[PDB]
Amino acid sequence: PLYLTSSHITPQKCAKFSRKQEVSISTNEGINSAWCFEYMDPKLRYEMKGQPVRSGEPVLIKHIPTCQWLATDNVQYNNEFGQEFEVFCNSYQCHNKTQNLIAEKVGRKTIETPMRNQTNQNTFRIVTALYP
Amino acid sequence: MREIVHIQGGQCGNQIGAKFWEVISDEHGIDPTGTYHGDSDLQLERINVYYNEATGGRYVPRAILMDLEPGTMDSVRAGPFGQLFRPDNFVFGQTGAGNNWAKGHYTEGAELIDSVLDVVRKEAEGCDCLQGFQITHSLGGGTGSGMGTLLISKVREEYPDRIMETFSVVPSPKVSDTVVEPYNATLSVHQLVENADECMVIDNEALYDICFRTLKLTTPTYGDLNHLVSAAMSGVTCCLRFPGQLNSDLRKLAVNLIPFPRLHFFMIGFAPLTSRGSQQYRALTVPELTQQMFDAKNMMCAADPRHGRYLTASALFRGRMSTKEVDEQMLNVQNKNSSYFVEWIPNNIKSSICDIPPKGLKMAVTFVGNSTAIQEMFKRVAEQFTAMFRRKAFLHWYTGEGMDEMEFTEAESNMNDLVSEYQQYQDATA
Amino acid sequence: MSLYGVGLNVQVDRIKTEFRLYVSKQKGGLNVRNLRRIFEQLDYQQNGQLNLDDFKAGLNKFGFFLKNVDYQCLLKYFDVEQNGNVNYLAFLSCISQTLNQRRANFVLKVFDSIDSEQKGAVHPFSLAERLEVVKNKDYQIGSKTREQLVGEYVAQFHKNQDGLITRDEFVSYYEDLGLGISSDQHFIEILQTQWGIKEDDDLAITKEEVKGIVKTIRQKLIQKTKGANDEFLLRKLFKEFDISNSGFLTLDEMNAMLIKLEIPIQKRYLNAVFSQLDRNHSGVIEFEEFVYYIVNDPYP
Amino acid sequence: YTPDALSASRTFHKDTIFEKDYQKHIPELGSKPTVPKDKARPYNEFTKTYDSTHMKIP
Amino acid sequence: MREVISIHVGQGGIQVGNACWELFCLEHGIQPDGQMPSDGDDAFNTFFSETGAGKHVPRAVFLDLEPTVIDEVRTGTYRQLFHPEQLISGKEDAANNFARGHYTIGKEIVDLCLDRIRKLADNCTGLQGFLVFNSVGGGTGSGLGSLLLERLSVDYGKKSKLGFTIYPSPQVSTAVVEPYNSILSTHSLLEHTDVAVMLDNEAIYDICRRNLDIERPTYTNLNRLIAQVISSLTASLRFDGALNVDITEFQTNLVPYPRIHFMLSSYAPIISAEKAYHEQLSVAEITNSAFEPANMMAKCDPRHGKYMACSMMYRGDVVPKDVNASIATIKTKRTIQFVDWCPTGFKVGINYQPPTVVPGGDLAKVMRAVCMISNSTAIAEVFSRLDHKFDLMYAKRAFVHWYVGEGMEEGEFSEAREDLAALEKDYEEVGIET
Amino acid sequence: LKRSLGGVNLSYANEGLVKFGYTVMIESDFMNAVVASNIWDKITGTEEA
Ligand SMILES: Nc1nc2c(ncn2[C@@H]2O[C@H](COP(=O)(O)OP(=O)(O)OP(=O)(O)O)[C@@H](O)[C@H]2O)c(=O)[nH]1
Ligand SMILES: Nc1nc2c(ncn2[C@@H]2O[C@H](COP(=O)(O)OP(=O)(O)O)[C@@H](O)[C@H]2O)c(=O)[nH]1
Ligand SMILES: [Mg+2]
Repeated sequence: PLYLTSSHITPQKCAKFSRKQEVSISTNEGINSAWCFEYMDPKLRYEMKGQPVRSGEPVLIKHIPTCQWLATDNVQYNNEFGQEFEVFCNSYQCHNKTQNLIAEKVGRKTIETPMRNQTNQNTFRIVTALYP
Repeated sequence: MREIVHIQGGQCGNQIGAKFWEVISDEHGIDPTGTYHGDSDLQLERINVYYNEATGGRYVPRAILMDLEPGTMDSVRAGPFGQLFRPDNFVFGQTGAGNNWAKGHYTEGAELIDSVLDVVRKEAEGCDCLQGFQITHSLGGGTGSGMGTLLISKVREEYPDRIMETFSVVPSPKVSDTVVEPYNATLSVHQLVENADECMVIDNEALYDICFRTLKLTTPTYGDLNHLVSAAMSGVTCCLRFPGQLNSDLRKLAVNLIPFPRLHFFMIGFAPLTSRGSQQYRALTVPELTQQMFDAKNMMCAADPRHGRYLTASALFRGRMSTKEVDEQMLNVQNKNSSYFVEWIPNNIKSSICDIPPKGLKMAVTFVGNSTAIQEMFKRVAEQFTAMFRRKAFLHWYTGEGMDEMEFTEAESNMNDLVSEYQQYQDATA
Repeated sequence: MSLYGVGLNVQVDRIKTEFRLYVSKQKGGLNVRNLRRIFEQLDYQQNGQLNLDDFKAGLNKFGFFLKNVDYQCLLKYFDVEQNGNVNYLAFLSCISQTLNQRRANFVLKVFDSIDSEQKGAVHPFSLAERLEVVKNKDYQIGSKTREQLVGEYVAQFHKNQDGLITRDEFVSYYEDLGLGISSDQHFIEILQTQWGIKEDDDLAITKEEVKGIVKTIRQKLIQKTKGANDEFLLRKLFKEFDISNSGFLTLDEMNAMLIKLEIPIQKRYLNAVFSQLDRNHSGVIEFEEFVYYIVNDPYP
Repeated sequence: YTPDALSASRTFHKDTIFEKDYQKHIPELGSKPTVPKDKARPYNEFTKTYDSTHMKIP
Repeated sequence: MREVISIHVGQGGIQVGNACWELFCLEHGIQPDGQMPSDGDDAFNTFFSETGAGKHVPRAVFLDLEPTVIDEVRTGTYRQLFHPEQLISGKEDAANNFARGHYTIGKEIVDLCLDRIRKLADNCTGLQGFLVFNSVGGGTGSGLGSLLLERLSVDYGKKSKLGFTIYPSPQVSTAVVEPYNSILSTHSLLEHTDVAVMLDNEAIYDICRRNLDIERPTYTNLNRLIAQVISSLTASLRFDGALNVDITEFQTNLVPYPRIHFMLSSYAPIISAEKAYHEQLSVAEITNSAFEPANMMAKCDPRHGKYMACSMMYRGDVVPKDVNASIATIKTKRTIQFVDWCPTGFKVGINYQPPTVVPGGDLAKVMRAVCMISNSTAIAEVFSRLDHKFDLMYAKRAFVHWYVGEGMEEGEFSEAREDLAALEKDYEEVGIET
Repeated sequence: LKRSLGGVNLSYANEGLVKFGYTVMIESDFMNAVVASNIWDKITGTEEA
């Protein structure tokens, strides 16, 4: 058995092209395999917890030990099987800053609810079979 | 249980601490939500050093984020591992420092520091048996170099017997981002020399050189430099948190490192550092580690130790390995490099062993050295200070808050006295 | 107290524990199975429901006395159909242990020793011979009306329609008896002295001993040749004897390697470490995985 | 002349389990310790010192 | 009828204690759990006390201000053996400072240590004496060793005390500030220790590299060698032999004057499993190897000085006639010469029990072994080297504030230096012919 | 090539609800492309990835 995992960013081990967090198929059975789904829209991420996941929907994939989301870019790579891109882990949140701490002090928002939008890059689609 | 508490301030301090916490959380196997997910029980037996327990079995770091402007903390809260810090540990103002030591140490710092003093006192009385304090900040910025050092003074007044270390990223003149850098640098070092038990000098050019020429990495970021700094900071306390053949706490390192009270300014280094494309071609052994150890090419400070003499040195080894080869390697490097070691302190090297290596590596080395070559940056900073000060350039900003030229004068006095005694204790002979 | 939410659970759990502790302290004639037989007299119509007064009277007859708050809490928890009547069957379903694996092994081997025919059932008369001969040396083989006379040693069990004693009720009755007896050691003592059978595993390999062994073998390879080496030294034995070149180690092969490298481990400890190393359960070790574990593992 | 077989070429170790006589009297680890036999300094009449009546003499 | 109380203070003391107690347990056949498997009468009373149900509690105590090693002892394979309340742990390490462990922190732990020692000793009514283990160049170990020696010398008085102390190596070392507390501890122990034994590490490193052919030995092998040494010394108290000697007959045949009580120890043979078969292991040749200077576990070269007393103990199947022949050969050879006022100074003991090889160890199975303890005037060289280091350090008052600031006055250094100079004078003075 | 391009059947989904044990496709929408793995290429690491 081979599992898809990731380990925290290190200058010793950074991506060949993206230079960001690695994703690797390894024999490790440790906690690094812990992957979790997340519903796409910012408003309902928290409340969608505990709800069944249905196929064909736009979903987010996040690692537990790092809380990093898996995503891909137009980053070039070469292998046997033609020309292929890169898959890695990174936070593609929108750049503008928001005063989460001061909203905390005032009491308008709580940490579990997100406030920063993430770009379309991070989206992933689960595809099932067409016919039974 | 002999735990230590973390206080960080300023933009640079926040950036360093953010990655230090991520690295330590990764090594201890703590998820960003705070739930333990380690593999062996050794990761949990001494978890109380950095983390406090909460309901649900989760853990919280005992770090205090202190500043005048909420921009940097505002950004860092939204990133990964931003949920570990409990919201009460953030303290900030509404004005900002403006890179002015006067405003960060007399006007805004004085009125704001009550809350941070209250919270640090609360946490310090909360901990069972406090071991020491660690600070991470910058000497070229305003808010850090002023209000952090005022905190240093107050907490030293309140707790005289505890150990205190600071990681000061003193900026260089080759490429500096601030024009009022020497002013607040001199003021900070003068205020810090009488209160800091240990001093940890960090230079950005040194990190750039190491990462470019050793890691061979063409496009690094501040994240990489933060990671090197975090690894170095964690290296000193490894045997404190984990078992080893030779346990050596912070006080032991201090007593074996400082011979005189005012000579407590050290330069550090980490080993091994290799590019990814060269890992397969390098055999990790004690001779290689000790060769990479003492290379002046490897240090994290702009000062060249080859221009001076090593007053004292220390070694933190991580990973299972016997002590014989360590012993003759230390003796061998002392014998062949006797010219670079001051004579009247024979066998001026401390060695300690911890059996838990960093995750992803089998062996590791943390080096901390007190050597007389560190005075070069002192002379260069003093020269820049006097070069601007003869014309009284930018002194109106400082005098706008009641400060006068006297404090500048005795700050220059203290620096001159320090650089003077670092010469006497490099020329003294039996 | 203040049984608002899971206060119910924490308040009934203590009653469970005190019942267990009281039975264990009694340690004698009082058996949990006696409650089951004593409730049917009050049941009358076997509806499975008893009112609070009858429940209290039954408990007091056994000798387990409780406070009024306690009685209300037990009524609230175990009155599932909310008619105001506690289900004694639901009560007795709880407060019953599933039994330790060691005790299960002992009782199963005790049953199998008697059940030589391996039909899964036992004649009640057969148990009587053993139950009596273990207690006397001069009982002599043949009694006049031995069946009925020595059937008093038995019938604490029950028998199926065929009349044979079933293994399930055998283990169930000894489980019920092993509620006041919460001792693995003393329970095994009673069972073995009663059945005249003395056998058990000496011990199971413990994790700290495993750590000690792995630390020893981990240190031993360091002493030889130089620091960078010992990887080639371990690879070189694998080359010496891996004829098929498949890349799979076996139990005997690892035993040989340890014997070459001055490490004579027990067979049992070697099996323990082999089982700890492999998760595939195929009885084969990948050489590279073994090397990575022994040489490159941050954790002890 | 071929040098017989390549298997005939010498090897550092061979499939003989006890390859060298060096390792056949070595102590095997997990063995239970063995109680010593009748070899210790004679001590039988000194028990009337740990006899508790030795003190409180009058 | 004999019991000896072992004390292990400091990280080095605890690490040596672990190894020696493991060897004792293996010698007497106890399992790690402390239970006797069902297997001529014991006589293990010296090291263990029988609770009444099978468990055997060791007669030892562990002291340290750093809880890591003691936690590892309570976590390892010997959790069920040691009595939980006789493993005393402090709060903060002395951090290589003698005054911290002797004046500030050790005061609140010495009372508990004394209470537990009294509670252990009340059981022993045929107590022989005390053995103590400590690294001299360590702060807490040195400070607590000095304090316990001072307290016990007045609490018990005439009870014999033997200290197997680890002096720092001359040319190599771990810390840098070890001379200060080294001379402080030596001055403290001069008038409080009946017997002292050298345990520097570089000499046993040399022994391991030359004999055992181990290129990178670790502290575990060193502790195993020390355990073998102490077992060989103590085996006379629990195994019958032709000649029996007790710890009481040490100050009579090893201490000509009360001021001189420092002795250095040798051991033989040091042979690996791969080495045992090609050696006949004659008693004469193992004795010749034992007297060879490089076979010393201390960097003291006895051919620098005189010999005062020479006590050797044999274990195995040796014969007194070969013993006497080997002694005659030793006296015949000219490279070894004794002091003028000692015509005979040989004290020989014989024990029947052969040494036992430890699983996971590296020593081989042998039928004959010798342990050695001798008095030499050449021992003054290490004290002179420590004096040189202390002069070089105290000339410019380095590190002095680190001792001043926690309550010990500045004058201790002068008196300690004067005392060590007096010891150097005594060592030479006891070496002139009449 | 032949071992890489073998045939396979995706398990069908009932009422469009993913349940443990099925074989499903993972697709990045922003690339509009499906993820695959290259076992033959070996990552630079002591562990095999
Ligand atoms: N022979 C031997 N010496 C040891 C051992 N462990 C430590 N040492 C010696 O002890 C010296 C350092 O002191 P430690 O034992 O580590 O610590 P300590 O004696 O308890 O004193 P502190 O450092 O204040 O805690 C080293 O230079 C070693 O020479 C050991 O296991 N065997
Ligand atoms: N290595 C490193 N240095 C940083 C980072 N961020 C800021 N700095 C240094 O901090 C200096 C500026 O300090 P400043 O922000 O004014 O300090 P402050 O006023 O206390 O917030 C610059 O010279 C940078 O070199 C970082 O992420 N990594
Ligand atoms: Mg210590």
